[PDB]
Amino acid sequence: PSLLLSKRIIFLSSPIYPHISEQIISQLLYLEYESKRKPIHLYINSTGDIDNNKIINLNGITDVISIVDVINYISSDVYTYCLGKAYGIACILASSGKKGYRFSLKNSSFCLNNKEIMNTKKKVIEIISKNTEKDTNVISNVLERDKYFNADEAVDFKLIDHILEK
Amino acid sequence: PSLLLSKRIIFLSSPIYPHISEQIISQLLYLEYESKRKPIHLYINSTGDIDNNKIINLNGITDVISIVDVINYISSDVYTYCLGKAYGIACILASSGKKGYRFSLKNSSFCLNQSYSIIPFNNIEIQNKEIMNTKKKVIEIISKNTEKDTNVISNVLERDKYFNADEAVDFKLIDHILEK
Amino acid sequence: PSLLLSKRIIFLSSPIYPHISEQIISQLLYLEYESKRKPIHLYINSTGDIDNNKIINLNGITDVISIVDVINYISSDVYTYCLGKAYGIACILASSGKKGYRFSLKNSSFCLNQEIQNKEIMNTKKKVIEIISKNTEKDTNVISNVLERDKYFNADEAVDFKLIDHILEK
Amino acid sequence: SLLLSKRIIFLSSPIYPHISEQIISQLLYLEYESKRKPIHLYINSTGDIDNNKIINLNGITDVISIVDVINYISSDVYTYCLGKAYGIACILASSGKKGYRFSLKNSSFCLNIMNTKKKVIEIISKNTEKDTNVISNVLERDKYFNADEAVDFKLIDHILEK
Amino acid sequence: PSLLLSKRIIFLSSPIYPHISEQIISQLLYLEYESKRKPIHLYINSTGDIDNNKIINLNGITDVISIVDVINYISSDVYTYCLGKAYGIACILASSGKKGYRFSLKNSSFCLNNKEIMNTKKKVIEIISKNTEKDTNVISNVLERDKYFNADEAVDFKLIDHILEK
Amino acid sequence: PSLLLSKRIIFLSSPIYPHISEQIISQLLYLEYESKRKPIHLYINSTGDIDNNKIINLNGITDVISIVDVINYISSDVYTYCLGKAYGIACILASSGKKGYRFSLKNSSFCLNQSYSIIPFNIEIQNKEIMNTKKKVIEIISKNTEKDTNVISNVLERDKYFNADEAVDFKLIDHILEK
Amino acid sequence: PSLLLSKRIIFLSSPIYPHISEQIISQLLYLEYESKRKPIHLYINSTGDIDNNKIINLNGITDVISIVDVINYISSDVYTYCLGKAYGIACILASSGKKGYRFSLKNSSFCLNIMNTKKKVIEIISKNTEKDTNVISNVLERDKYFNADEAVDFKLIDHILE
Repeated sequence: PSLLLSKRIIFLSSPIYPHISEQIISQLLYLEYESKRKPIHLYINSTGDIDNNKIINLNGITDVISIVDVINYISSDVYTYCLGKAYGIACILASSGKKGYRFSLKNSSFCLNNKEIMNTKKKVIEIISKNTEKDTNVISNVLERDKYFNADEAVDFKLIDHILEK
Repeated sequence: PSLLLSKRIIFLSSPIYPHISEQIISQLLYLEYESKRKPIHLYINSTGDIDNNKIINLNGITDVISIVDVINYISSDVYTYCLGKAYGIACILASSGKKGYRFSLKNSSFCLNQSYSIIPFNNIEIQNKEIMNTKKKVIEIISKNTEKDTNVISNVLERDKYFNADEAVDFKLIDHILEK
Repeated sequence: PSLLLSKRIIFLSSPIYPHISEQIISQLLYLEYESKRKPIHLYINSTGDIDNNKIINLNGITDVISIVDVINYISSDVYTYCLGKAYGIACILASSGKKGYRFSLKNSSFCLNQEIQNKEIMNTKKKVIEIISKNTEKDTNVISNVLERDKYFNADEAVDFKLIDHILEK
Repeated sequence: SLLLSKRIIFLSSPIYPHISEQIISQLLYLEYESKRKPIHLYINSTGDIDNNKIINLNGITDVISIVDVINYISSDVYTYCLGKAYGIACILASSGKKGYRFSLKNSSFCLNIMNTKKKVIEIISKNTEKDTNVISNVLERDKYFNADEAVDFKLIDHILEK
Repeated sequence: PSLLLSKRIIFLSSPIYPHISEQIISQLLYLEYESKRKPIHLYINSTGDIDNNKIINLNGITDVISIVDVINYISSDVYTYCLGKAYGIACILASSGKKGYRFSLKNSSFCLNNKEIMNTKKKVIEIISKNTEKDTNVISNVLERDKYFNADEAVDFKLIDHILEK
Repeated sequence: PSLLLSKRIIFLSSPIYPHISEQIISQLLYLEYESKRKPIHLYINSTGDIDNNKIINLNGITDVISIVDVINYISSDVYTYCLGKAYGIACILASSGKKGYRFSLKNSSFCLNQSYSIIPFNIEIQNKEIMNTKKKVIEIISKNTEKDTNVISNVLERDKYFNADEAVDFKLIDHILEK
Repeated sequence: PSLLLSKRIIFLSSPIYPHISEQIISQLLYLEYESKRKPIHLYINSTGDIDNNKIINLNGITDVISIVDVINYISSDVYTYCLGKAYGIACILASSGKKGYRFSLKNSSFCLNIMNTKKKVIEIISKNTEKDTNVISNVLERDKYFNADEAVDFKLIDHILE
């Protein structure tokens, strides 16, 4: 029953390792069953599925997809706050928060990075599209190149809604 | 006394290792004795008895069978929710929830069947007799669950078959897909 | 003070290792002292004193005997429920529950197994026959015969032999 | 712990060095909690040997300390033998309040420097209401009792059923 | 739920290792959600990202920056107290406390030490500037040389506000 | 905050290892600050600084001395009860309880040891520390047993063992406990 | 939230290792925030930064200095009690308690043993013992041991407890 949980806070402070998806989902389910429409605050500082240029989760995509799915299943709105970084699947995750409720701090940085590969790669494009309110085509183009955003850049691209200053 | 339990939630987030069956059953028995007809919510994201192409439970079938049997024994209805995946014995498990109460999310994936029944050169051999008995009980469970004849099921199991949510709903492994 | 205990449930999910008898007895004593006449629910899925063909308890018989003795000493009735298996001493244990209160699920399986260091070793093999007899309401002779061969039961078989009373369904 | 709350002490193991400390601490605690309320000491133990190996070199002196405290406190101690009381465990079982020493049907019992060997004879004697001589004789040979045998020898008072 | 936390105290007694930023942030978030405008007391004795002349955090700068950002995000005022030392990123941290509420003891000591490395080095200059009320130029000049302060020196430079006594 | 502590009981069941002095003192301080004049019950069954004939504390003397000092500092009276044994420093400790309140059971045994200091491998002029130490221990036993420093230093030349009654006559103990 | 802490007691029973300073300070801060002007009791038995002739803290001086600084910062008075020994930085620490409230037991022993730092330590001892910086720097040239009474005359301590 940890502390932050009591405040309806979930803080992802690490790369998303295999066991992380399990934890985040358990916490969402728990919070949802505790109070039905109370908001949940998901704080994110993460490099996604890579750490020091090494892939630390081979399931990263499918894992993040599970999270967003649950995020969409529950009645409680999830707000997101990017503290340091949201890269790769962390960025996908950050942008899946309730529209209008996706936040970042001033200095935050963002990045976007056999019918299994196919079905999966399609679902992620589809998620980013709905999130950023763009066509599937323009997104699949953006993904061809590694693209980094700063807070303001991210707000224009519609990954984020507001910047929290002072 | 964990959290999720207080809410009558059981969340299977891993492959089903030997110790997992014991946990799930303990939790079902506990919940049943706590409140007699209150529903129980079983959330499932699992690859069954395999992890990274390695069998992590040699008892997987008989284990899952034990769970379903208790699920059928208790008075509390068990609802099931597939969150990422239910493969192999996890699929059998997901589909054993109360009919009309078996759920999945949009992107969930399902898969049938099995395994290696692997018999090491330690050995009994009454053994392997229980495997005929066992392979029959699982067909029988899937049949009752999906409302199909034992024959058509034994055919479906000859080939590894993957479902998406909608596919799984037509095959009658699942009842509803959850949205907001 | 675990959970299931709070509900008067004892769940034996393993082979019966040396430390298991101690646990089950402590729990029985505890529950008895907590509420005198309230029933106790003993759930059993176990292969007894063997695991993967290896004997994991050299004391298994005497140990189970101690359990049943306490089971008979306390005022609280003990109900038994077999969930996967009761083999060997686990079967002896399952059948020692209150008559009419010994339960099994549909797919459960049961099995019964075969100086002064003699005059009392003999003493043990006799007590076990005597227990099965009282449990299954059969004569000491018929039982000692049944024990000459490894005999497996399914639920219904076990009910006829009077190891069990009822089979549970919804 | 649990069992303590009920004034139960359960010795389920051989008596290792650290066991004497525990039993005494629990007796003291229970005595200070409620002065004349009974204490229930359940015993299933092989004493100072485990799988034919001596696991306590202090076993005798240790058990003696226990009985001494048992005699010091005002709370009566009842004893219940559940599987076995062998060696020092038997000495221990028999030191419970007379009329309050119990055993189950299938329980088994066994009896196994100069100043010390004398105190142990003296304890068994007082317990079983026998002369120091007849006891020192009984100790020359390893002697095993069943419940009924133990009741006649006056190590135990009653056998529990119901 | 530790002790000092109950008193709204956060005590950084070590170099700032990778896991330290996570802890400090978690604690700020927690305290903020517990009582909105109640002050938070951040005690600092630290050598920053170096320990025995070895860098113990390769992320030290970006990490401290995350901290100050949250410090600026939350409504609760953070007071700072330097107890032995604030060096490097610890000094940057100490000085980011609410103006007028930045404290030190008598014998305390202070020290200041592509699109990425450049962007970062700029944000750190920008933070010190705002903190010490000086122009970006004069700060970048001070940073060319390792400069040590004692309490009084630090108060004049406007890293600190008051020196504590009895 | 363990159990026995709640009852103002301190039970030394072992040889006195280095960490034991710290525990006993902590407990005395705690009990003293909890209730100012309420008695404290110190139960002792111990072989002192030796176990199996091996010295398990090189600081044993100075350690026990620290305890007795605190025992004399606090306002709460300390009663002592010897259960099995008090040997060496444990005997010194048992006898330091409040006069009239030092107890033993019938079968308890006591011993005083030709006290000693132990030397390392590897400083210097700790002579002031050792001669000084052997003297403080004689001084404590004397005050406790109401005897002159001379007669005590003699008794210490030979290992002497007492039974309960012997210990009561020597004035190490006050009373023997019975039913 | 340990026990002694509940009674506003801090007990330093060891050499002062690197992690010790952190603990003592945390405890002071905690006690200060708990009750503002209630006294704090710091019991000291310690050899300072050396153990068995080996330096166990390379930061010992600066560490103790931090402690005394906090001791002077907080409103709660700190009393000190030397049980066995205060050597080196432990002695500096013992003497920093509130004047009139620095205590020792009968048998306690005391001992006193980069440019900026060595100066601050002289300055602290001076204020504590009410002596001039010069006479102190002289005393430090030689290792000097005190007994309780000696320490009271030198004004490291106020009273001896009996």
